[PDB]
Amino acid sequence: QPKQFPFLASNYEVIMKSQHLHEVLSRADPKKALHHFRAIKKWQSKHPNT
Amino acid sequence: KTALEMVQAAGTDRHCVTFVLHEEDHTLGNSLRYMIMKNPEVEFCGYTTTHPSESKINLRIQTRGTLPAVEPFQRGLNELMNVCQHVLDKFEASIKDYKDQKASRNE
Amino acid sequence: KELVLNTEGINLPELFKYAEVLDLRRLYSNDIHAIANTYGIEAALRVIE
Amino acid sequence: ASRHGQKGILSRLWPAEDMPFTESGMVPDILFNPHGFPSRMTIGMLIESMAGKSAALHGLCHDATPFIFSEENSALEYFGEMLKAAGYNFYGTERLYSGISGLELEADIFIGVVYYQRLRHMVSDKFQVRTTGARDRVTNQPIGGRNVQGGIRFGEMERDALLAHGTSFLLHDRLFNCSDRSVAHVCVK
Amino acid sequence: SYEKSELSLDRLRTLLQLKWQRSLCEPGEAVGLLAAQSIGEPSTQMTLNTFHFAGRGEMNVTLGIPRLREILMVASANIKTPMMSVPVLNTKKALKRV
Amino acid sequence: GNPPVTGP
Amino acid sequence: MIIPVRCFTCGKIVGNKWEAYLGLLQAEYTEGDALDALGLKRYCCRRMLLAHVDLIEKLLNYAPLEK
Amino acid sequence: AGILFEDIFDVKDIDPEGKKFDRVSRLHCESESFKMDLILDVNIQIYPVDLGDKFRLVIASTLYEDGTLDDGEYNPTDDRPSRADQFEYVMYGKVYRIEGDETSTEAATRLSAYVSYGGLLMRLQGDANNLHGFEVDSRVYLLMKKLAF
Amino acid sequence: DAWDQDRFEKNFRVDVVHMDENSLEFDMVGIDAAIANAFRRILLAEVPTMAVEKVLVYNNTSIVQDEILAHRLGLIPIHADPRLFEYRNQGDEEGTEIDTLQFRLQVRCTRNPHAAKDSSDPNELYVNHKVYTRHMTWIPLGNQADLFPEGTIRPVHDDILIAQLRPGQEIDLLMHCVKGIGKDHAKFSPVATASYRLLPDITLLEPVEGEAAEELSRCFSPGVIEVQEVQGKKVARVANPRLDTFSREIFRNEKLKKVVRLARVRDHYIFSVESTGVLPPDVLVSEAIKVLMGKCRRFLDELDAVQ
Amino acid sequence: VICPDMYINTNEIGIPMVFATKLTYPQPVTPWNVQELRQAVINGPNVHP
Amino acid sequence: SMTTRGCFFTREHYMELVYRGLTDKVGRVKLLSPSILKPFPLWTGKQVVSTLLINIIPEDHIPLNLSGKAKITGKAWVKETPRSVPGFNPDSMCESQVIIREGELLCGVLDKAHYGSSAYGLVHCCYEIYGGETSGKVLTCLARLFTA
Amino acid sequence: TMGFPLLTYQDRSDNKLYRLQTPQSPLVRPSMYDYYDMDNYPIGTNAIVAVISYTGYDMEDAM
RNA sequence: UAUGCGCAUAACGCCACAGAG
Ligand SMILES: [Zn+2]
Repeated sequence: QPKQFPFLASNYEVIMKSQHLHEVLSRADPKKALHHFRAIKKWQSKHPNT
Repeated sequence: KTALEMVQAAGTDRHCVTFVLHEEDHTLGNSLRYMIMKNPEVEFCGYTTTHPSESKINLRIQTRGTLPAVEPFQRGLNELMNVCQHVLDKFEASIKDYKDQKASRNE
Repeated sequence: KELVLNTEGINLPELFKYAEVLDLRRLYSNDIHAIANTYGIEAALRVIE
Repeated sequence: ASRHGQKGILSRLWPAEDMPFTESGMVPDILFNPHGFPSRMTIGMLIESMAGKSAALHGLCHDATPFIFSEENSALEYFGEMLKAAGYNFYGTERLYSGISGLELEADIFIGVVYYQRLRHMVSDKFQVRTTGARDRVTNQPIGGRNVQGGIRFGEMERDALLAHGTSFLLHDRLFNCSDRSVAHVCVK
Repeated sequence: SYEKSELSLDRLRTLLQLKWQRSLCEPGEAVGLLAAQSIGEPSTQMTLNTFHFAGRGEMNVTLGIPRLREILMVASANIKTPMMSVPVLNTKKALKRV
Repeated sequence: GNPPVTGP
Repeated sequence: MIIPVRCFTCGKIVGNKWEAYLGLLQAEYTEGDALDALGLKRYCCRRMLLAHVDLIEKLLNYAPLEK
Repeated sequence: AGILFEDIFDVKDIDPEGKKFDRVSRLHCESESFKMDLILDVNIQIYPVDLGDKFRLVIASTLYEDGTLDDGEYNPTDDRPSRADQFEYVMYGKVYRIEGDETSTEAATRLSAYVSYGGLLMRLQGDANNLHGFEVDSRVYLLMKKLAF
Repeated sequence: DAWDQDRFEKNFRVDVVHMDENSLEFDMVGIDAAIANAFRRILLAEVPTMAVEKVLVYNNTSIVQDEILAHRLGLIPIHADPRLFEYRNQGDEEGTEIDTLQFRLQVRCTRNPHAAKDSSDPNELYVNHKVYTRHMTWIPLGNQADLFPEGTIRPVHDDILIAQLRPGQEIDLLMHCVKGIGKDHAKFSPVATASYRLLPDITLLEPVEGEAAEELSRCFSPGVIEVQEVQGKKVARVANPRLDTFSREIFRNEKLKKVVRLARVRDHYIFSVESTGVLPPDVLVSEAIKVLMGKCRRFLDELDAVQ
Repeated sequence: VICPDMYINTNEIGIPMVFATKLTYPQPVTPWNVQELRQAVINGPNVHP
Repeated sequence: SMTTRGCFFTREHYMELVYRGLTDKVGRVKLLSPSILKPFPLWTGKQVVSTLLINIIPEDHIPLNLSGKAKITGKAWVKETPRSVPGFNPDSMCESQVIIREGELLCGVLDKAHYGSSAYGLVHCCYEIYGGETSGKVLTCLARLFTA
Repeated sequence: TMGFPLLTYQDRSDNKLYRLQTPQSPLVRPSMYDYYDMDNYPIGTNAIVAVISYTGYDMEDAM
């Protein structure tokens, strides 16, 4: 939740020791999903009214 | 048959050892905690009873420098014994002072 | 601070006459069958929820 | 139970050396937790303890009939004046010490004399344990009752709540291996 | 704000996105029992028909477990308290017409 | 509740 | 039923004080004064004797041998 | 030296928000040399402070002038000389926030610094030219002493 | 600051207030709550006494039934010296001269043949209709009759009412007394109660005069405030503050709750030891100090056996 | 009947000796737990463990 | 009561509460330097809870940072009428706002909002950062501390 | 309540019969307790009850 | 199936009351 994101921005180093896959080969490959969100934001900039 | 267990830590330092005193409760535990906390070379000391179903206490002593935590335990035992010996002497002398003053003031 | 109609009773296509006074875009109802027969089943789903 | 609707299971038989002794040289014989008061509002138990302490101290027997105390002549004013006449606190509290620590407790502990009742519901008539035993002669499941040394149900809502855990071999345990695992013969054709 | 904490934008985004990926339902989870027991268990803390009169000018609906049974178990064409609720427009002509 | 007989 | 040997709360012997208590009350003492004359200072001791209902004299009217 | 701040304050008010924790008074003070003002929770059983008291407030990073060794471990057995021998009331706490006002001009002459002495709080506000040694999560020693004039 | 034995021996003193048989009020000055509570707890639950453990009934035609009468008899203090006996071993159903005592209770109620005269009180109609504690007869086993003089082993109180009979009814039984500490069962506890309280110090923060002195005298226990007519006007002073019970009634008087200060004198205890009668109470306090010395010596011997 | 206990952990339950000497578990005998099961066989059905 | 501003402990009382909350800790119990060094060494109650927290977070982990509120509101403390100070927001320094920094409880009371059955508090944040076993240990050790 | 049911224990042959051993008269009771002579069959004991949170075992209705 | 020592004994439902949470 957006109120709990400051709890998550603090305690950052403690969470990353529990998530060993920031650098892993299979995951941390955000190309398809980030390109799809960039496509959605480009559409929504070209179309302000849905 | 063994009443005393000394449980060192995972480190082999022998400066942080938990003493398990079987058949014992808050009497000796709290009096020993008082007399061991008088030692300047003791970092930490407390006792606790493990469960009401059991009859034993855990007693932790942590020392500062190179002395093991067996020496404050033995010194606290000797100091509590000397305390109780002096209290015994004072109490018996005062009771004997009462019985002589009372038996002569009515006669 | 808007003003809201509230009727005890339901006739969904009767209020379609008055589209110039009422905001029929935000029409709501308790009856899930009336919403299911007027606005479809995916609207009645949100009415249940 | 007390006489006010305060029932309670004995949790612990606490030693007398570990019990908080008052300044009069007195331990209690029952400890009551003060959190049984706010949601339940049995104020008459506080008045009964003040009144029973006055009744013991002065050698009296007090009237606890309802509707004899108004708001002008309150019950707590009356029994506080009785306790004040006995040289105790007006509000029913005493200076207790700690039997575990030796130190005088910082709070000022409300103590009195409450008349307790022992209910007939004892744990000696309620515990039961079934490892194996008799089975129902129709279904080959365990039988019911603790006098016949029988089994307890793992009913439908327990089945539901254990399906919600995702533990399927634990239902298979409780509801097939520990009730009735029979081996039938079928013609596979 | 002072004493920055050696955290970036992109590694914060990666933290939140990996946490979102790990917060998914595992395959196997009986979500229907959880939904059933999550409608049913709070229903024990719901009384029966409190009867708020609330004046004459307001409305009342069916409360509690009878209305929850109308929604779920019966799916009735005729509920006890039917209702519609339409906002009106802020046009002056609309307020003189309503 | 009484003055002690044995002096200090 | 019968007077308890010790007080429940503290272990004061109260069982030897029942006939003394009855003889003090028949000698027209107040119950508070009769509990003072027995040395019952704590009110734990004092309710043990004040509130004692002696069911054994009622329970021995059904004495069987009647002979 | 490991002195982070040093001034002479003067108690202008006591508990203005009116909360009255037992054994604790909140002292709203105001400086003499600087633009500083103080809000300070003190223990008033062991060290009572009245209205109009003038005291000398020092905030240090260590108690030892012979090199800021900065142990943080507490030996009661150390009889070596300290800063605390010249003071009357000494605490020890962590700086949990520092803040000010800036609009593309850093440390624009206001810089609060909130220090918590195990629950007894403290802000030290003023011009940021005196509040440099503070940062968040740092350990500081409060060292105050009443001046007898 | 280390443990200074010399400073303790300077500041420690015991002041005896009152000592008779079976009661003892004294003071301990300059000792901590840990050691004072240790002494209190030893007196409550670890100084050993002799008490009835097994009751061998032969006939019991009374209405005080058997398992009730056994508990009844276990709660009677036996005037023996517990230091001359030992603990019975685990599993000895038959105790020897070392570690057990025997008491025979054998009372039969019969109707009073003569001198009844058609009266109504039971003391004239019946004989042995109340079973007291003088009916318990000590049965010396082994050489206990030579070790103990006659009339030494007995119960403490004779006139504790054991049971109550009617003609025809009979109590015939035999009791075995063993040694134990009051931690095990409360029947072994040698004290009625043993406790302490710190000494109160009431001070006057302001001189109290007139009717306020009488209000101050009545807001405390009788004896602590001596109100006296020095000029003819009355002033109040604290005189023997030991009498105060901390009713704290002065804190309800709105005017006078600012002139006094009720605190306690730190490390100044007032013990009260009330023996049941098995040992004298000064002997109980001596044995209670020796018990804690024995605990310390127990674990020092454990440390020396490990080393 | 249940009673409270604080001096066990939150993930623990307090089992009486009434139930602990009556509820059994079928532990198969492997060479690495045969000393424990052998001591348990010697203790028998009325001595825990 | 213990994490209220003004609850002080001497060294003996501090160490007995800390050990009686940590019933058997393997390894060395690490301690906090006192809140007040002169006139007398005094620990606040927040340092007792903080020592307890630092000694049950696992050894290869960093202790948690937290900032929430308490169930006891800030107006529950007010005795007199509040005099408004101009340059001072009162709830910047108030026992409602809980602040935890590297395990140490720096401000705020700990009531049902933390370690109760209430979200976003101390033990829920221990459940989210550390395991559920660590939340079990926090609920166990705080219970023993508070009963002590 | 396990009280004092009756006075004829040998004359009564019924299946269970709960007897309190030493029951006490209440020190604080209404006047109807003495109108109906309820000290013939008392059902409780006076206890020195202290209302304290001391042990950890008395929360949630336990005692 | 349980107890006792392969052997001997005992091998349950339906209503209605009462109660516990
Ligand atoms: Zn008593």
